[PDB]
Amino acid sequence: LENPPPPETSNPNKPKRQTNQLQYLLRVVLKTLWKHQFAWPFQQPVDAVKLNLPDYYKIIKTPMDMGTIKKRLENNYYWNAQECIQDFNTMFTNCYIYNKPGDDIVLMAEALEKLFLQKINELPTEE
Ligand SMILES: CCS(=O)(=O)Nc1cc(-c2cc(NC3CNC3)c(=O)n(C)c2)cc2c1ccn2C(C)(c1ccccn1)c1ccccn1
Repeated sequence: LENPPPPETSNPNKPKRQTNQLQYLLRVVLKTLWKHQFAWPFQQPVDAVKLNLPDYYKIIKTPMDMGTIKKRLENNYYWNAQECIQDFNTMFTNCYIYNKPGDDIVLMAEALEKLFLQKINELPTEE
């Protein structure tokens, strides 16, 4: 099986804006998670061919990763903050679906998710 192409990250047919909350999501939320010790397996799409994980894309049909999220924020792909938050949540839930509870990768995702939820509790004021 091939890897699928990565998720779309730039679409000039989508309207674009900068907002307080989107700026925060890139400069605080993504930045804080990206520098974490456990961020590295989540910084790009799961490379199922390289890892010899042939069944990954047989069950994960909405892949997501922080590299994709970063590029979506840099290319003004999201209009609403919640679209970006939803992508982070998809990334965590995919990990909790494919991997057994308590596995190393799940514990890594759970550490990142705890920090993510703290930072989302400090989302700044909307325009
Ligand atoms: C940067 C993205 S990458 O694909 O290029 N690199 C990687 C992504 C994922 C990965 C695996 C998932 N699942 C696997 C772990 N057992 C089933 C999963 O869900 N995610 C989100 C990520 C794991 C990766 C790598 C590169 C090496 N690792 C190993 C050392 C790893 C890291 C952390 C925890 C467990 N194992 C590894 C080696 C061999 C096979 C699978 N993993």
